[PDB]
Amino acid sequence: SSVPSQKTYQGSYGFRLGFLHSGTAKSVTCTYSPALNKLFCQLAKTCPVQLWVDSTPPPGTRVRAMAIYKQSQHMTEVVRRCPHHERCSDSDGLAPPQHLIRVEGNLRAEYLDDRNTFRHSVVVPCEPPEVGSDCTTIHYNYMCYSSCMGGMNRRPILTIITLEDSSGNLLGRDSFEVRVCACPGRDRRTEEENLRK
Ligand SMILES: *c1nc(N)c(C#N)nc1C#N
Ligand SMILES: *c1nc(N)c(C#N)nc1C#N
Ligand SMILES: [Zn+2]
Repeated sequence: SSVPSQKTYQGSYGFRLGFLHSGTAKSVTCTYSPALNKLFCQLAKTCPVQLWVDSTPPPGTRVRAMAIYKQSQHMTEVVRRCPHHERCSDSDGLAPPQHLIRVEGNLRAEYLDDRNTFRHSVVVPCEPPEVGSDCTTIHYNYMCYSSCMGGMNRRPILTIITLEDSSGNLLGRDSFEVRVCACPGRDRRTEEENLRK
């Protein structure tokens, strides 16, 4: 299965991701670590990702999200939900049950099973910032734990976000590592202290 590029590429529109500050409390459902470039989140909980461009992209620009495995041994294997989570009765009517990454609160979200690579992705219309903001925000959900055997199985994943034209040509790309886990605040503090070692 063809390996998608993970190379950062701001492109003509200066495309880049951002995250707002969230903290490492016990109650946190979703927290981003700059030092790790890693997002820590709970299963099926809102993950706000901020989109930035230097200049407005043409109408019909889209934003696609795709997971891949981080380690090179596994980057050819397709990231999918585990055999147990794909049988849950949890489809919002848009997301197919095998897809790890969902978009929350956007009826124009489209889900793709690539016919040649078999990789999953979810894609939405790029939209201008809502009233009184300077970022466009997309809300993602991750539908499998990182520990789920027969799925990610403790293998780290990257989420790749690509800005695309209406034909799906690349306009820009950014990415971040993801851990879906029960206590994200605790796990973020854990991994951050290790990197200081
Ligand atoms: C998914 N969906 C349901 N309803 C249950 C239960 N009980 N477990 C999973 C999983 N994994
Ligand atoms: C996507 N689409 C539009 N129209 C705008 C604006 N303004 N920003 C993005 C992004 N990111
Ligand atoms: Zn699972």
